[PDB]
Amino acid sequence: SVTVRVPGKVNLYLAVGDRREDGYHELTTVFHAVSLVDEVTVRNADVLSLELVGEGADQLPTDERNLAWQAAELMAEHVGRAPDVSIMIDKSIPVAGGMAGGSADAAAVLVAMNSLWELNVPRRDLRMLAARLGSDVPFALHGGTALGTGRGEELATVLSRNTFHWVLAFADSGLLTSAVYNELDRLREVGDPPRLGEPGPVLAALAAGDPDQLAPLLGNEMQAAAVSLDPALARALRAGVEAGALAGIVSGSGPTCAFLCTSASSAIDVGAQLSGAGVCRTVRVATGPVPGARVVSA
Repeated sequence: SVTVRVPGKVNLYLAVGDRREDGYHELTTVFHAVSLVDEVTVRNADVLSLELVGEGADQLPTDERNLAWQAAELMAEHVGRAPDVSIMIDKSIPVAGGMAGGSADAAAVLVAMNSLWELNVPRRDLRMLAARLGSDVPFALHGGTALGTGRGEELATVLSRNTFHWVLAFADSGLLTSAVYNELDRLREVGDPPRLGEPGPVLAALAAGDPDQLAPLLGNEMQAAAVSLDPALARALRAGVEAGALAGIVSGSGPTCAFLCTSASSAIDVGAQLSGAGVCRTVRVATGPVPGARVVSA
């Protein structure tokens, strides 16, 4: 048996190019792995099987439409084998939480099998396979913090001097990325929504391990569109900052909010206040950067 621990991610910086055709938006983003994790345990078995436990687990498919299932099939095919493995996923990354939990699970399966089968292909081969499964899977392998400058680009590693402290808050329903992109386009047509600065100063603040320096640089060009669709996001973000967070942004298309705090102490205090206020379904504290998918039991 092999168990692999793997983190969810937050987007610290998300710049969205103007719409081209076929209506694609170029992105550059800073990914940040934090200590909300899934652990996936994999064992040799007679046939491929998949099972999940944890808060939202009930809802997820346990067949081919689950990325973790696809990962086991890809890994097996990569080495000419049948995916004769049982997969057990212990989820603490909130379901539909916008932290790429499904991608984290796929990354974890690649690692678990790599080790369980004593293949030990290089991590670079795993990330090659991860790119085939989905755009967030390679980061769940990489972990830490990384700059992603475009669709097919390799991740650039960003190392931090210090740990950062986060409050993550989740809504009871998601926001379709499609609908958020449409609104951002619309907002850019009728007006001039906030455009971010450059990625470099963000990496420099991360590298300095300095939350005061990083806080004003956090940003998401999709946030204005998400907030437009639900003005409540804007109140939640203000509530977190008023509770003491240095800054708050929505991560991704939303509605998940990430709050940067000064310390573990402040994060707990902010998280408890937000939790009490009931502006969100779920509140958790976390730290980053944390490592990507890795064996923790063998």
